Amino acid sequence: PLVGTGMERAVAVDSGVTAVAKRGGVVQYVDASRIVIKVNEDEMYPGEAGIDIYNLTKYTRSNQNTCINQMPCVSLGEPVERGDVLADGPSTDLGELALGQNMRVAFMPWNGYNFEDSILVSERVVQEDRFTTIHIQELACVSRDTKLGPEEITADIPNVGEAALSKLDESGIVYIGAEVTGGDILVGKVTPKGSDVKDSSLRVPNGVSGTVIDVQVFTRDGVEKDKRA
Amino acid sequence: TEFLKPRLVDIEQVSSTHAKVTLEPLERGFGHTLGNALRRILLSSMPGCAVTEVEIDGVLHEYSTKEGVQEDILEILLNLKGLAVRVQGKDEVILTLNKSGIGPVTAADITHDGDVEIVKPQHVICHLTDENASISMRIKVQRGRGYVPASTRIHSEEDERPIGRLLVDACYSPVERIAYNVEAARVEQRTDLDKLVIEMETNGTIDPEEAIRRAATILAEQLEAFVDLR
Amino acid sequence: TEFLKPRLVDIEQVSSTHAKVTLEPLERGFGHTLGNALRRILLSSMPGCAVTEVEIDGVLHEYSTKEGVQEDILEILLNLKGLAVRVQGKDEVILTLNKSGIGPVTAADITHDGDVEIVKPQHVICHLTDENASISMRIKVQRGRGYVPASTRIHSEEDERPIGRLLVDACYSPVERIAYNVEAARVEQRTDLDKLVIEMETNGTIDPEEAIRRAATILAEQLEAFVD
Amino acid sequence: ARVTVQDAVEKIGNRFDLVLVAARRARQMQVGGKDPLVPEENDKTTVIALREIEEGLINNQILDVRERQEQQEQEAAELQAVT
Amino acid sequence: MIKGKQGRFRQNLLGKRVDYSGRSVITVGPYLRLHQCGLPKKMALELFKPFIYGKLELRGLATTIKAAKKMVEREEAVVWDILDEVIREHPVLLNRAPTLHRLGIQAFEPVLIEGKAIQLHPLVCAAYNADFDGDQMAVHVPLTLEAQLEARALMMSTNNILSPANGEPIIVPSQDVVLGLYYMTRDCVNAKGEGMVLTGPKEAERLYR
Amino acid sequence: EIKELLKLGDLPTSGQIRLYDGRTGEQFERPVTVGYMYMLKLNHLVDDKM
RNA sequence: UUGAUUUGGUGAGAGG
Ligand SMILES: [Mg+2]
Repeated sequence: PLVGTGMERAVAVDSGVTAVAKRGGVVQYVDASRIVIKVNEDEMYPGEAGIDIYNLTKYTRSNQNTCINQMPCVSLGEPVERGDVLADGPSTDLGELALGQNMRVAFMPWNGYNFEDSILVSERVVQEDRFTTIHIQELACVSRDTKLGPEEITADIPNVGEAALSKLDESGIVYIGAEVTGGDILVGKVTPKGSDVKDSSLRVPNGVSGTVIDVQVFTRDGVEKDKRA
Repeated sequence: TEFLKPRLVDIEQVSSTHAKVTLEPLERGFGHTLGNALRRILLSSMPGCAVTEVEIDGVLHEYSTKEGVQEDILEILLNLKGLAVRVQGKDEVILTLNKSGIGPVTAADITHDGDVEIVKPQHVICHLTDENASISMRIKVQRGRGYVPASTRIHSEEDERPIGRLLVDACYSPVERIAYNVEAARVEQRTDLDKLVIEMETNGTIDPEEAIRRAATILAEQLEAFVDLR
Repeated sequence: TEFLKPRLVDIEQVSSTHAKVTLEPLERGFGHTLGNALRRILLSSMPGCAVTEVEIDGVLHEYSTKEGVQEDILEILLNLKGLAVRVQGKDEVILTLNKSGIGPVTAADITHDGDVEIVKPQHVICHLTDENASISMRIKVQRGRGYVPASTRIHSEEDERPIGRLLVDACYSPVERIAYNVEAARVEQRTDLDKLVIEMETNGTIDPEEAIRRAATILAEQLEAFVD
Repeated sequence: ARVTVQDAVEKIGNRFDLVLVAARRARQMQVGGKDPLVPEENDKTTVIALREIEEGLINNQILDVRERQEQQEQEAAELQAVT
Repeated sequence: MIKGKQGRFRQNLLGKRVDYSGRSVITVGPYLRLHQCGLPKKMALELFKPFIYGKLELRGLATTIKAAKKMVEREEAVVWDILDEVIREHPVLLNRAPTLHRLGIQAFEPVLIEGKAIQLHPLVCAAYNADFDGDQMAVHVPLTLEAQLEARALMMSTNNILSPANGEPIIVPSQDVVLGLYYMTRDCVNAKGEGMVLTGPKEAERLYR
Repeated sequence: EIKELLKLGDLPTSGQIRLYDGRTGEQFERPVTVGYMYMLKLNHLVDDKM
């Protein structure tokens, strides 16, 4: 924020969304996975030689389906002090607090398109992706044993033709990352005796798109399809 | 009918990107008409090449991260969306960027072909930190106009492409800023004439007299519907 | 990189001096380009001829009054400005009208030469109360383009004209009103296009499509230099 | 085309009977068998009904006269087909 | 199960949940005429599924009903002409969520919108008490033929130009337009063209332009 | 201090710049206010409400 | 004859 109050620093540090350095010093910066900070000797314990390895929480789900993501804001071989920030969280910029973005605004009526409280926006705002936010949705699929045997995780999806077996493996469950939309299939999860077979296979909700960023499976001790487990 | 015709008299290049151009002589009152018309056309409808599909090895989706780099993959796709390329012969080319070693990855490290010209040799893309890290991306540069985004280009694409090719939005227009001024012309016998000083700001890839010629042809072929038919 | 050429879909001819050129479809943000370019050319650049100066007996400036008439000389100046005349060969013709008798004076009452003619003879000039009143005016017609008003005309002139000469606004361009909208048309996939609706009302001496075609070829011949 | 129904309200002066008369007529055109008394500009049966009302050729009396005429035509058809 | 705010009277018999209905955020769209409102293409293809099915079965493009549901599930190139031919003279009931008086349900004609927001003509906003700070409105479709005629002849937005509480007009121009008029019809003691004389309002606008 | 900071940059002191119109190319009368406001995108998105 | 479960109810927070 170009016009802030200076309390952005204290809010962005004190809320634990940024990776504030515990012990000061330099840096090794492997960072693809973790910031590695070599500690100066005065803040460093006699035993436990010790260099601090900070875990960056990459793209994951918040409680409001927004994206909490940390990005390193220090380079390689650069001094940092105790209490300094290292990784900028969501809505932070070099340790400050950046909720929205600063844009060139004219105050005028423009042909009625900003009548009561409406707001008229150029195309330069939407070309630059300078509000293009990232939402993350968790979707569960379970194959509980309601009645008439247990349900099953197989691609051999019925009635529906080669419009089931597609964003999945050669024989079950959404593969990894494509541009899935609405009406797709993510986890083939249907039982026989439920012709009389049916389609409970958890699909993608109507109207949403996206990229499968992660697939977790601590399933009923047996999930392995072929021999992947 | 005592009208005249204008010509491009002096074309000064203030830099490689920001460059003005005069127009002389214009008739009385025509200055703001031609200036506003050439502004609207030169901001909407110019052809320029841009990055469309980026193909990194060993990277599935764009929200992952990679071994040995600074910018994350969304940062790399944004810094590639800002790229400024100038092809000559073809309308769809594939470049290659391969680099290992500690240090930043400029745009000058792309192994160019003969008919592609990368006009920004200080455009940064990555910051390789590990000396055992490598990066091998294969960019695809189409050519069009306007703004065509990833959502609409999610089903529009006919040529069945394989999965693993990250789709970058297409900012095709190489004109970013244009202003015109109607001065007083220095005509030795007329005082009621004016000049048009168009001050372009390009992406470096477009030639300003060529841009003005193309915008003039667009305006003339649009007005031929008024001229010929009624 | 190919552009959408339109078809001129409609000339709803309301009257002989009225038109509405419905026109579709254009690229997004091109209706305003074509409409504004044609509007500025049709307002302030289209060539034509009308009355500029008039010398009337019995008056010495623009705020005097001759007898025998209901209206005053501001009204005769305004009704003179409303007259639409066309000159074919020359470009500076002086005309003179003389009228006596009980009745209004119309445009057909004027004395005309072989090169000039009146496009609306029943257009009124004035009315006459006295049968002994003999009105006389020396109507000069120049030829320019667009619009020049009497205020900047008297600011621009410096030569001392004889007393009795009257300045009027020179409605050289033959159009009276042009105002367009831009609506939204649809080609079967892209809804982002836009359709032009040009309205035009002129005086006599021309047909609105002829004025549109004249402005379009003026701009095309203006831009004819640096094209491919 | 249609923006306001004001003349149709003038010629059937109740503003609540306009809906009923035009609904009876638009059901005579929709299912309906019948063809309109007015040129159609690709308007629907609603606007063609109200557009017939505005020019003063459909009201409740004309529809009851036409249905009595169709009842008499069916009566004469039954009598002249059987006997 | 009988008494209270959530019994059968106040929750299921006086007020019911309703098919052929939709809901979205409103926005302005000032190009509209005041008998028509903007309505998105996605909501229009969902609310008018049976009319599109009937139109598709009339032409002969498909056969069984299933085929038509696959066609609009895929959204081919021919159903948008079908949709513009089911919209044309078919009013819809727009409704802002706290309806207090009868001017809070008004019937419009749809104009299709590339977008996901109901474009609502601005003057009509002063009837709905609708600003544009995040408001939402519901659309309802008059199915039968008597209901289309009631939407056109009683509930159309051109028919509600006076508030029923009094004699005052409810399509009064609200805020931007009175500023445009108050700046337009005013005067200053010196400007360009002070005290010149003009032969009509047409050349008044020509001198302004 | 806002005026003095607007004098350090080369901007007009009133905070208001004359602006032309992109449609007509001609000046808006009575100069308008342009500046930078920090605008936020709230999580009431329209394709969660439609 | 070609397929399926929240409403139910509580609590908390939010929009107009
Ligand atoms: Mg509000």
